[PDB]
Amino acid sequence: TEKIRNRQEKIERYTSDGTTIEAQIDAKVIRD
Amino acid sequence: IDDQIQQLLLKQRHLLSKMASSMKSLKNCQKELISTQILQFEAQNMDVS
Amino acid sequence: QLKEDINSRQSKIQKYKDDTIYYEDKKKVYLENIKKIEVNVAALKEGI
Amino acid sequence: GALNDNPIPKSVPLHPKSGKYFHNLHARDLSNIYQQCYKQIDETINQLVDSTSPSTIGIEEQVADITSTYKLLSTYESESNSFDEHIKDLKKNFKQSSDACPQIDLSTWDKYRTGELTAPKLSELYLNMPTPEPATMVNNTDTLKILKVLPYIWNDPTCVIPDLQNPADEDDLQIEGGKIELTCPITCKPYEAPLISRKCNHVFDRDGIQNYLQGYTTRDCPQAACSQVVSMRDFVRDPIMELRCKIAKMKESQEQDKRSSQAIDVL
Ligand SMILES: [Zn+2]
Repeated sequence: TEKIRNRQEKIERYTSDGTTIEAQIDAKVIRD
Repeated sequence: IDDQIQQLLLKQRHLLSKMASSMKSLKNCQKELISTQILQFEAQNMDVS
Repeated sequence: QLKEDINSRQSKIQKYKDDTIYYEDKKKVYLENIKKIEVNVAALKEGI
Repeated sequence: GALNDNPIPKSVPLHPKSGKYFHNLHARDLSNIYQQCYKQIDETINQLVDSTSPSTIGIEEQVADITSTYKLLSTYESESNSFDEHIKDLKKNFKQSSDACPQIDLSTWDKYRTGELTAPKLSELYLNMPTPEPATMVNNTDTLKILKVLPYIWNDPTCVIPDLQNPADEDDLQIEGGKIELTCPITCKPYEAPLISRKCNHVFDRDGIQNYLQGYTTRDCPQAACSQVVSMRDFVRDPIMELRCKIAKMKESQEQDKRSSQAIDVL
């Protein structure tokens, strides 16, 4: 039970982190 | 200028053919690498089991 | 950075969801076992 | 049958440690490389229009060769896409079958090694995995539109090709016979950054089409006998018109340079 609790916590944390970094990268998208 | 340009376009088509061949190698060797990678995974699965 | 973020997110979420399913099934099995041993305890107390 | 005195089983179900390894098993995303290729080919198209002397013929073979090349490259991308899709489906099926197969312990070790227990083998299943096929060949770029129509456009730049707006259908685009105007129907000016309408295929200069639609959200198509109600968003860059006008202007520039030089020799 402690193991699954840790796994769910980390899943939510890293899902939020992945979404945030994805948005950051989309911002990061952007001679003669 | 015209003929030098036509030579440049011949270079375009030739180097494009080179790109197509190298892309064949690209995709095929990517498939090959993941093939041996999944083989490694199977061996490691058997190992940990 | 997008490549690294996607790889890290996928890997971690996979590890933790696999562990979630695995240890949840283990929890269910242990609950079944404790129910069986509770039945055994009840039978032994009845014998007492 | 020769049982496995080699305790390595012929096939085993997905061990969780390698279940994690299996999660990392995927075809690499090569779509970025293909986008780089497609951008390079578009620049090649633009520079091919820029350089090629409109008085000199012989670009049909260049365009046909790059057409075949880009179709081949799109085929490779599609092969990789279908390979990744097959990897995903194969992974799903292998996980389902392996989890349906008993996990590995000493008893199941002996059963799996002796063939008593059989589980999907990712090596075997990967061999049984469907071969990478062209899945959604990337032909919908403007790249294949020009690589297909440019021999004929070189033969006659002003020809109307009405099916240049749908690269999504991979059937060969039948070019209908026609001639696209070299002057904007609105401003009576040659196209500079021409915008084509996706509704009627009438192409107008960006300044001209903006002026015709100026002051109103949507207005009818400026071309004669066309009632298509269009707006700025309804018009998108027309590479074909830029190619035609560019070629025509370069031919006129060569003619004008020769004429202007002799025009000065007169004085
Ligand atoms: Zn239209």
